[PDB]
Amino acid sequence: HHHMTPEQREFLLEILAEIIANLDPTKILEEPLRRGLLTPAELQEVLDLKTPEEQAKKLIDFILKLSPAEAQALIDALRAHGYQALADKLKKYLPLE
Repeated sequence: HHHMTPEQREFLLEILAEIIANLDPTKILEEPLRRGLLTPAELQEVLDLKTPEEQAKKLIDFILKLSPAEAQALIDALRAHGYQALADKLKKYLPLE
């Protein structure tokens, strides 16, 4: 991934938490899940037993391993579920091409 500043990290974490507050991220992670980004059980562990902020801190590790097409799929999926602003914010702060 591209270098990230602390402000960028903070924003990316905030956006991931905001997505999680509104929408099960399983729904936007379709393509990366099909491509073995993490197992179903691993994603379940990330999402169970926590606030959206704590989930975001675990989820960011997988977000930063996305390929370019996987990152785009995630952004497209946010838009397809009705979240244009979050898709735009996520695309801005993702340190990926």
